[PDB]
Amino acid sequence: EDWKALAADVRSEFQWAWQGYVAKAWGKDEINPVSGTSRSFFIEGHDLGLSLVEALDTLWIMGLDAEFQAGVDWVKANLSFDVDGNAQVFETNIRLVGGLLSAHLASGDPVLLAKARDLADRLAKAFEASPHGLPWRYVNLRTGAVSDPETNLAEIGTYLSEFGVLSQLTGERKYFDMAKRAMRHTLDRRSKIGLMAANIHAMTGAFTSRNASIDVYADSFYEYLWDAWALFGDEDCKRWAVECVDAQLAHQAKRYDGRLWFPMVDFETGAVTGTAQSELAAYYAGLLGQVGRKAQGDDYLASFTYLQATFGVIPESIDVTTGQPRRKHTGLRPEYPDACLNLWLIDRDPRYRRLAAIHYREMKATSRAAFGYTALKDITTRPMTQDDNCPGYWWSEQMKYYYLLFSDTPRIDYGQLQLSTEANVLRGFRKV
Ligand SMILES: O=C1NC[C@H](CO)[C@@H](O)[C@@H]1O
Ligand SMILES: O=C1NC[C@H](CO)[C@@H](O)[C@@H]1O
Ligand SMILES: [Ca+2]
Ligand SMILES: [Ca+2]
Ligand code: NA
Repeated sequence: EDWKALAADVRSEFQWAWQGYVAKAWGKDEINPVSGTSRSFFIEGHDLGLSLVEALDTLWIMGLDAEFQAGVDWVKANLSFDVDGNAQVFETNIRLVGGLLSAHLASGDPVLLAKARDLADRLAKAFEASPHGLPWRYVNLRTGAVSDPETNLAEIGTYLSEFGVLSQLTGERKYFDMAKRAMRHTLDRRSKIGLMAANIHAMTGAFTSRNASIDVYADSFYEYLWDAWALFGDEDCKRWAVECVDAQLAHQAKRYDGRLWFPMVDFETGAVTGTAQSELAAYYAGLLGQVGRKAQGDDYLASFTYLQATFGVIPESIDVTTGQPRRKHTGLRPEYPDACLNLWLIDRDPRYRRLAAIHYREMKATSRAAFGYTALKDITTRPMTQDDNCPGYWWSEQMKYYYLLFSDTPRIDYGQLQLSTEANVLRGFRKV
């Protein structure tokens, strides 16, 4: 395989998709690339240029400089967060705060930092509304009013990378501290077997379920422990990352039909409490490698490789007891090449490139639409039927992962590269 040629194809396809966004959805949150229309993501009828923001670091890394600058210039002229509407704190941080930060780090443009910080200050109100510092799920961007305290580990614990970078750049430790305090809350309440339930109440500070998970509602909490060690040298986070993964390997790792899975378990007793695994769990194969459990990470990756070989597109959810789909639609999901990149950064094994190339080519074969790339309706029909949405994360995640895996671009210091859970580059840009 000529990896450089494949990288050039990824770049060409990304530029083509960008052109569709400009033509049909300029300044809007998401393109619906089958109909050639747009939709809002955070606040209905008050778009915040989501996909444009998500795309920026990807554009820069690919050397799509005119496109990058057009997006940055749109942000500088147009993007405001003084909006009387409710935004989901978690999504707003990982997509918009993180997307502005990566664009700031690539370009050096102070305005992008000013806007990231303005947004983080609006989100901070959600943390301040809890006596525990656990953020409420929604906040009014203008007024600070909060709603829905019945939250989860991912939505209380996927801030430290973006907030910590804000603290580094601004000099104000308050961001780092607020994010770390929320994670410490649940870690301090681990069971005797070292697990946390995934569901937590922001006001009582108590768990609201008994289910420990590595999967949706928890996932990126575990990443951000490791990532805070990597980015900030935080010794507590290093310890916690390893402890949490050790507990998961002891109590959640189970084999079904010869394949490794991590079903949900009772956080105190370790009894299996669910049989589903989502596609989104594939991130964990990469995290396992990062924390020094690479053999287990490769074993887990292999479970998803099997799903890809069997089903073409990895099912959005599977039953681990049968290895078959629980849902037929998809979200055009990036977690398989996420894992491939993260494991490849350890040893540079070309196997990961081969696996990611399958994934990219399958994306082209299934999700291509008139004006971009779309999520799927039914992976079981041939052809697979399509829905009509390009999720914002596509612009930050899988095209970037493919390009990083194939390009060996001089724009990134691969030894220093750090990616958020939304693939925002938070370290490793090499000035041109
Ligand atoms: O981002 C995704 N959907 C939202 C979940 C948190 O509620 C999160 O865990 C998942 O990765
Ligand atoms: O961590 C998150 N999970 C869900 C999305 C990707 O599927 C994206 O928002 C991010 O990766
Ligand atoms: Ca992620
Ligand atoms: Ca990660
Ligand atoms: Na991005």
